[PDB]
Amino acid sequence: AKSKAIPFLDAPPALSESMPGYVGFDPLWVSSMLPDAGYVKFLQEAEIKHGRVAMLAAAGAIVQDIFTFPGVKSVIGDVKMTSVHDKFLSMEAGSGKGDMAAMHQLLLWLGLLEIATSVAIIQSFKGETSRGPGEFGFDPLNFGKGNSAGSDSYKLKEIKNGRLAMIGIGGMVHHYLLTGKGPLQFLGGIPNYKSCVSHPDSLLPWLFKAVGPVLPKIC
Amino acid sequence: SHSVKVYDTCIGCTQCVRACPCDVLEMVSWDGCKAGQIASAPRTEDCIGCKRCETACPTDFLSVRVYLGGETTRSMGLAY
Amino acid sequence: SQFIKPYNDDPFVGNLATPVSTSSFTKSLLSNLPAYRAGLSPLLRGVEIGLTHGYFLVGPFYKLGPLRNSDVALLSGFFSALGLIVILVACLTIYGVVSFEETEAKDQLQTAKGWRQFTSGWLVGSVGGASFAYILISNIPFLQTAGMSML
Amino acid sequence: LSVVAQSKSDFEISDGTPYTLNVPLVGAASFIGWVVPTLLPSQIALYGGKGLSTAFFASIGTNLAKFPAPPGMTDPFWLLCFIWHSGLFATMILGSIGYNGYAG
Amino acid sequence: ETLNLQIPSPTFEGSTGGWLRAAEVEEKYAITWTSPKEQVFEMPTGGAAIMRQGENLLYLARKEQCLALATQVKNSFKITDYKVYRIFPSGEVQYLHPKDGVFPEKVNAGRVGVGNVSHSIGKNLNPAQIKFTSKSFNG
Amino acid sequence: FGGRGLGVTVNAERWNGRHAMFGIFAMVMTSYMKGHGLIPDADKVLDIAQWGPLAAVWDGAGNGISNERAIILIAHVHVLVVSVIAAIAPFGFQDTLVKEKGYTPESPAGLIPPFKTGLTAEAELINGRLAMLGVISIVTASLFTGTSVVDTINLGMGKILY
Amino acid sequence: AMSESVPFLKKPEALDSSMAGYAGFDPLGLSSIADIKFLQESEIKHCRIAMLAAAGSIAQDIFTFPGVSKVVGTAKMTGVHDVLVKQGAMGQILLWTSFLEVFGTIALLETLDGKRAPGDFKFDPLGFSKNAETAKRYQLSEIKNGRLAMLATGGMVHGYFITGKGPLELLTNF
Amino acid sequence: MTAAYLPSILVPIIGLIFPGLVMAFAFIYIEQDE
Ligand code: CLA
Ligand code: CLA
Ligand SMILES: CC1=C(C#C/C(C)=C/C=C/C(C)=C/C=C/C=C(C)/C=C/C=C(\C)C#CC2=C(C)C[C@@H](O)CC2(C)C)C(C)(C)C[C@H](O)C1
Ligand SMILES: CC1=C(C#C/C(C)=C/C=C/C(C)=C/C=C/C=C(C)/C=C/C=C(\C)C#CC2=C(C)C[C@@H](O)CC2(C)C)C(C)(C)C[C@H](O)C1
Ligand SMILES: CC1=C(C#C/C(C)=C/C=C/C(C)=C/C=C/C=C(C)/C=C/C=C(C)/C=C/C2=C(C)CCCC2(C)C)C(C)(C)C[C@H](O)C1
Ligand SMILES: CC1=C(C#C/C(C)=C/C=C/C(C)=C/C=C\C=C(C)\C=C\C=C(C)\C=C\C2=C(C)CCCC2(C)C)C(C)(C)C[C@H](O)C1
Ligand SMILES: CC1=CCCC(C)(C)[C@H]1/C=C/C(C)=C/C=C/C(C)=C/C=C/C=C(C)/C=C/C=C(C)/C=C/C1=C(C)CCCC1(C)C
Repeated sequence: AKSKAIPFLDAPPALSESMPGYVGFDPLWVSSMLPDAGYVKFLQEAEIKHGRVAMLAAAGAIVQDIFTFPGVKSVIGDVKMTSVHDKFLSMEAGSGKGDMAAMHQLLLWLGLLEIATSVAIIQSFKGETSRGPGEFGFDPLNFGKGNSAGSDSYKLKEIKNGRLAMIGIGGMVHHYLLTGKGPLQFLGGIPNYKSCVSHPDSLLPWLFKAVGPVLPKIC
Repeated sequence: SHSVKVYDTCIGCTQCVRACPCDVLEMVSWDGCKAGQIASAPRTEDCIGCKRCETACPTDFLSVRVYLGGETTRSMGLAY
Repeated sequence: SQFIKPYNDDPFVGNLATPVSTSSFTKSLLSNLPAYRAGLSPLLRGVEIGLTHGYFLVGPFYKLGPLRNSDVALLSGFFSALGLIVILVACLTIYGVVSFEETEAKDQLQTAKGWRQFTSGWLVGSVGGASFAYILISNIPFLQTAGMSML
Repeated sequence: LSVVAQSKSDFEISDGTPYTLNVPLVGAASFIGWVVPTLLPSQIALYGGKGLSTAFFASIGTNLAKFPAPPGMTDPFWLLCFIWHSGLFATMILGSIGYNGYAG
Repeated sequence: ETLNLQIPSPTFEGSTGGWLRAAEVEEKYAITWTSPKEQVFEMPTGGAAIMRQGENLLYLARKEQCLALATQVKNSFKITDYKVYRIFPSGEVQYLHPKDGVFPEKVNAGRVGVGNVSHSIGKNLNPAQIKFTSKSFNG
Repeated sequence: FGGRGLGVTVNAERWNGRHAMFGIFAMVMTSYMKGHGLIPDADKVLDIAQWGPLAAVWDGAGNGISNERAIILIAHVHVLVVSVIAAIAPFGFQDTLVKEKGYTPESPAGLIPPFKTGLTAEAELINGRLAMLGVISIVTASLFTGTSVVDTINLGMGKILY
Repeated sequence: AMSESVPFLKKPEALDSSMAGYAGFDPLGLSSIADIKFLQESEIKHCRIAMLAAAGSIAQDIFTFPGVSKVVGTAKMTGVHDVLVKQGAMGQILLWTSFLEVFGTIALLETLDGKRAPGDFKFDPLGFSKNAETAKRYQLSEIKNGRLAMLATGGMVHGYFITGKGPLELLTNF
Repeated sequence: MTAAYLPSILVPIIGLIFPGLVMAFAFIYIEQDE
């Protein structure tokens, strides 16, 4: 057993190889952590779910820089990425004092969708359902030519774009944490830290405390 | 198990045998006494150590003597 | 009608069939708990039990511990809960060593391999549930008080 | 509603005995049977001119308006609700006995 | 001779006083007896049971429980037809009482005396005499 | 008992060696980190009111533990929690602190195990034995010379650290 | 088989195609918790009350009965209820609806017995359902309209709780 | 006090870890068949 991704290392035991997105890269044997048959499927669903959210997130950050919907600028002000999530929360009930409910409304509708998908994840994990990971049947415009599941070529594209999006969105969030520039502005400023656009502090501010004392703190 | 002994002062009254709650004792034939019988302890693995036999014995000092020893499930009286 | 009967048709076993003991509702709960639920590996049983127990453990330590009035109360509550979990994992480990002899089978809790899997799952789940409770309490002011933020 | 007055799920009050709990019929009938006499008004400060059921319903409404704040110790909510619940539990118990046992 | 496992048990509504896991993993005791009537007796482990006319069979955890019930049936219902067995979880059934068909309080030939000491109890050996020696104190 | 890989065993030798190699790296790092003043508010003494009576150290003045020592202890706590999880619930490919008890012990290395240039069990043992010896050497030098361990690491390494 | 409403989820076993309004939508599996016949009757009873309520809100904005204005001058929806509780108008309705529900309890028992279809009180005075093919459409249309009416009633009353004007006034002036 | 750090190191170890370890290993020793 030799993995393709790492030729010297032994191939991951649990991974089938017939699964979409498999290049043999599981050095830490996370696939084998739970003995249950459904656990590998749980991992695949998680990856696609992590990918799908990330894909939206990546585009959303870019699009938010490109333009904003009418009237949003007036209420929020000039906050850019995670800062808008914080500002909205300040102006919503329970989280803060205000007349807004954007974050709460998103959570309520996403939560209703996630409870239904959760039942699906449980059923797939115990083997009751034949559904493969991520196959919720959402293909309104025909693309799979009769199956919503899609061809192996397309699912490879979804998995790889989702992985790439996870890395990209993480970079964008982290770059907003110090430069406060946002995706497009940071791209324009290839030499950065020379100029920093001010950004309001995140709801989790303890994590940004070791910049000045242990790290250089160039910004 | 407990150790149960019968000494040759036994008058063969069978009272120890009737009083034993665990069928440890029985009567065997013996020419020593008038009754023609002596008590015996063939099943001491079942002896719980109650000493009802010693209470029943009428000889001046007990012909039957119980010596409490190692404890087992049987001799501890454990139904669990 | 009579609601109390001998246990599993046996009049001389040391148990009775009472509504608390053997009703359909009681049977449904017991059979669906992680300890008894079918189709679960011993490790997964440990994970689900661990998540539940570790999650509730944080709260009493945090609200009622020695550092409760300090601003480090949640960190103290997590560490004390984690300390208790480490001790409990050792209790599980020593029990496994004495109770079960080594055999090939690993699919059941009452086996040496199975008990070891249960301990591994319970440790990870307890750390994970205590960590989840820590994140939730750290961020949400309702949980930090007893709901007293509303008044 | 573990089992209603019907042969739906195979419910068993115990190991092998199926028993129809009549949760709809008993709960509804006990609720109505207790409430109609309880409507009887009384010009007592606890009731305030209403019956016990009406005053209990009014107390829920007045304390629900101050939703986070609980009713106080001297608030009539605690006396009204305890008496109403105690009567409801008693008429539910007696109703379950009468309907399940006498069956008519 | 062997226990007929099919003998009907006396009617009983159950109790918590019956046998526990040690009976199914270490040993169980059984008692059979013949009743001329369908009559109520007291269980050693609890309340009241009804012995059926004909042959009865019980299972108990301790030998003393089987014999306490035997003493009761003989004293009140004059049933001397009781046989006590030990049962191991391997399926082996061990007849116990009366061990040779005759009650122990009646003499029987072929019984060998166990535990019988040829002198009286005052003639035993002092502990010092048999210290660091394997010799028994009974002379 | 001791048939689970404890005692003087090639398993124990390897595990202690692994910890010692990490310990040498950590001592070098802490000496460099403190030398550049990279430990935040190190001089400050932790307050009993905020952190409880556990903080008390009963020295002549202050009677409280310094912030620096508390920070270093927390780093060791982080690795120790990883260690407890790794012992009780190890990775599938990972070596185990306790062995099954029906395990076949690996041969003792002897004076010198065969030299393997690539990452290998041999190289791990050779370096681990050397590091354990190094930990003893650094402690003894610090004791006999009378300097702090941090200074000894700096002086042995030629003041490269700071 | 899979639920038609939620494709990923398995088909709810307690539900059947014959039942009116069936789309396979029971993601939480609440049909296992309680008898389906009880739930079916409960859904229709909620549907009929909701349909009346939604129509009432629209009608109340359009017009009021003669002399109603004198008793209630400005109250629009939930507001008229409090003043008419003291006027005894709501009291009288409560009495008669409760009186019908007493016979409703006997009907519910007949349903649970299995002789009676859920939600059927045999009230078809004009013989709309005579054909038996128009009946299937009518049964479905009732269930669908009632479901929409439950959403509508809640949607309207909550709109009133924010902008106190009623549904039609909210549509005209936001 | 000289070497004032010693009580805060040794008292938790002697008072908690030492009894916790002797109880764990004594429990193993008294509950083993061989
Ligand atoms: C992880 C994803 C994510 C998150 C958390 C947010 C969150 C937010 N966005 Mg961003 N956004 C996203 C994705 C995301 N968006 C995407 C994918 C786009 C389009 C490329 C945008 C474009 C966008 C703009 C232009 C603006 C926001 C704004 C906002 C804020 C107010 C809510 C709003 O008006 O959104 C409105 C967002 C949309 C209408 C886009 C929805 C596109 C959907 C999700 C993709 C299609 C889904 C698919 C067809 C079907 C899904 C169901 C299927 C799974 C069954 C809020 C903090 C506003 C703001 O504050 O500006 C700073 C604003 O003006 N967003
Ligand atoms: C609190 C209300 C109440 C009371 C007092 C009774 C009383 C009675 N019911 Mg009725 N019943 C009730 C509610 C009640 N029922 C409801 C809600 C239902 C429908 C689900 C029924 C259905 C029902 C049926 C179907 C039948 C009865 C029958 C009976 C009689 C004997 C059986 C019985 O329950 O013994 C109860 C015995 C007594 C009440 C007398 C004992 C005296 C002590 C002091 C009891 C006191 C208990 C408690 C403290 C009183 C609380 C009163 C109040 C504060 C709540 C008895 C007259 C049977 C009968 O005889 O037919 C006419 C019968 O066939 N009941
Ligand atoms: C599925 C389905 C449907 C659908 C649908 C939808 C909505 C599909 C949406 C797909 C999307 C939005 C995919 C986007 C992926 C993003 C990627 C790969 C980029 C990552 C960023 C990177 C690498 C970066 C970076 C950067 C760094 C860190 C520094 C930054 O300063 C800047 C920079 C950007 C340079 C439909 C309805 C069509 C029907 C169909 O029948 C089935
Ligand atoms: C059956 C039977 C008989 C009968 C009968 C009867 C009494 C039949 C009555 C049937 C009724 C009353 C049906 C009404 C449905 C109303 C709906 C679906 C609401 C829609 C509103 C919406 C969607 C909205 C909205 C809104 C929202 C929520 C927020 C607002 O701020 C704004 C806005 C307006 C936009 C008869 C006698 C015929 C004989 C027959 O033989 C047997
Ligand atoms: C909304 C909100 C928040 C938020 C938020 C968000 C969205 C935070 C985002 C967090 C993310 C996605 C961080 C990404 C980390 C990825 C790393 C470190 C590198 C991965 C890849 C590696 C190491 C590649 C390795 C390797 C490569 C090179 C190829 C070879 C093989 C391999 C080993 C795979 C806050 C927190 C700001 C709060 C605030 O209230 C508002
Ligand atoms: C499942 C699913 C979805 C969905 C959905 C959702 C979330 C639907 C939500 C429906 C909700 C939450 C309705 C709520 C309330 C109904 C009420 C309050 C009626 C009240 C009467 C009152 C208040 C009178 C009160 C009162 C009276 C007059 C007397 C005085 C006192 C007072 C209290 C004022 C979608 C959208 C994804 C579609 C998808 O295809 C299926
Ligand atoms: C209510 C009620 C009413 C009627 C009577 C009643 C039944 C007795 C009573 C019930 C009472 C009782 C007893 C209720 C008891 C309720 C309890 C104890 C609920 C426990 C929930 C545990 C959770 C959510 C753990 C989540 C852990 C997670 C998500 C993992 C997180 C992590 C992992 C590993 C993944 C990575 C990240 C991190 C964060 C590290």
